[PDB]
Amino acid sequence: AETSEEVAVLVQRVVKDITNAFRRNPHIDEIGLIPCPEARYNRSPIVLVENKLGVESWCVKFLLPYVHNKLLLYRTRKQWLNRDELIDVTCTLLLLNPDFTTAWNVRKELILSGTLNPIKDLHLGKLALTKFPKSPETWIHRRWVLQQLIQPTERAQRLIQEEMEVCGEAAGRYPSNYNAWSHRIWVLQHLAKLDVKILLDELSSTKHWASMHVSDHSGFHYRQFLLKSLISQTVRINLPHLLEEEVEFSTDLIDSYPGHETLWCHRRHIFYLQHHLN
Amino acid sequence: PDTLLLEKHADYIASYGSKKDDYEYCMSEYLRMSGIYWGLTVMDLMGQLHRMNREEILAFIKSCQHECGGISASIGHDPHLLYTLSAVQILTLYDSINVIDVNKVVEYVKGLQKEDGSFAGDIWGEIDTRFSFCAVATLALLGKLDAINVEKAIEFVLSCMNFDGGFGCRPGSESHAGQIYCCTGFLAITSQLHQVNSDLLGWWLCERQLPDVCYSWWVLASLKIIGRLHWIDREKLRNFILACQDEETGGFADRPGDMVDPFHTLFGIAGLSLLGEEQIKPVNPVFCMPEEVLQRVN
Ligand SMILES: [Mg+2]
Repeated sequence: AETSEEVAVLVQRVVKDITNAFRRNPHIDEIGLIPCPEARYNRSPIVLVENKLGVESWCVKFLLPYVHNKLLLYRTRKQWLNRDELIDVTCTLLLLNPDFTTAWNVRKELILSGTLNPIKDLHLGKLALTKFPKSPETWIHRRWVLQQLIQPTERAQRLIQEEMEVCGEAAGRYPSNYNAWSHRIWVLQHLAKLDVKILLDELSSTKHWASMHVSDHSGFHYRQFLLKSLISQTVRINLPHLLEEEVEFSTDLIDSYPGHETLWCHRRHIFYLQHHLN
Repeated sequence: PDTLLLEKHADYIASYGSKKDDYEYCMSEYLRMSGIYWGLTVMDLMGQLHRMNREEILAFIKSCQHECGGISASIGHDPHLLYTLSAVQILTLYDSINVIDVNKVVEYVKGLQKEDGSFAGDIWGEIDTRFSFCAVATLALLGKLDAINVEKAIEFVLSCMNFDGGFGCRPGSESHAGQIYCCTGFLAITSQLHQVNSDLLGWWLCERQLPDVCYSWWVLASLKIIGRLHWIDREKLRNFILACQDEETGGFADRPGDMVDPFHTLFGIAGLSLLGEEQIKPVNPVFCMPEEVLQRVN
């Protein structure tokens, strides 16, 4: 009756509280969820500090299944949604549940229909990684978006650098983030096509990280991948010297931080790369 | 204690769907097809499959198959290869795969293979070896494995074999237990287990340690598929698994003293069945199903 109409107004109201939150502040570092069992009368569940916005826990308990069900009504063709409605419901669903695959697929259909800007999904997905750095679907969707932007140009090289920064942060929020590194590798293979210029800059930029983040077998695999690619791209750069420098860099870390087995196995693989050129 | 009583475990699974958390299972609705298969496969392992509502599940699965043949994780969701596998696995337990359109599922899976032999998750073309396994497993249970180019499929998976002896999602990616479980299972169905170094990979799995029962099951199941399972201590692990139990509610968590879920509860029950448990049905490491189900008459 009226209750089903009241919640329709309430949900429509709170999604604009987030929309106007991004408008008052484009720069939003992260997304959080503040604990609040019951609602306050004259208070909106959307709380915004200088660069972070949070949502009271009561809001998600009541309104999340409403937005969730409304998207399913669109997919079953029982209740159509507008352009702005679709980009609002998916945005809210993925800001709370990034692994909602169907919600991502909706934005895909909008992106290449000229409905949604692909750059927004890069910004949207970037926010989701600040809360869920492991979320597979967020990475999976991002790869799809990146394939739509390129299909190296200046914009292409700018794009890759952006992906490198979000692969560095996602690797910092959790050690050995497989999905965050496997995505970084995917970028080099498809968006860079193993361009030797980028590969060299990646080796130089991951030196400091490798020093700090020992016992990170995922991060060191990226190191091994850079070297293996540079070898494959040459069938200018002193290729044996890179293996000379790597085995020495590995030793200096062992001397400094002994007992780390992943670090030891890394150097063991560099040895294999040296015997391969023989 | 050291008690291996499963009566209170079966009660936990059956009474887990009675808890009024209208919001909680609303966020996990993108997994509920697999989530159902999970809870179902251990009730079958404990001989308590009859405590789960079969009729309401059969209707749910039929309502999840789309016109393209694919199957969603839930009604209204987009069809994916992952939850196409789960649905098929369920229907296999109930001796009723003819509930859904068998041909369209085959057609759907077949049309997800690329020219390099790889498989995509959905029509949006995400490449992973998990989908290679999901494809071959689904077709195996359907008896239509030759409906795809097996040669190129095997070729792509072998190309994901890293120097560690392990496997990754895509060629060049890091070796991971989850990917190994898929690829080993892939080679197991395609009768290409000789292609992998049983000794080298076995040494990798036993050495590697960290949802952690994902990781735990993926190691245990793979070693069983490999044939080099004995390289790990059975008894020491069994008691450790019994510690992950919940004496009050039931089920298994990832670590002793954590929240228990139907998912980790499986490989708690399923893991023990690999270790050599008598009170639990012999579980298959590849399909994660009771071995009894994998044998039909007609
Ligand atoms: Mg049977």
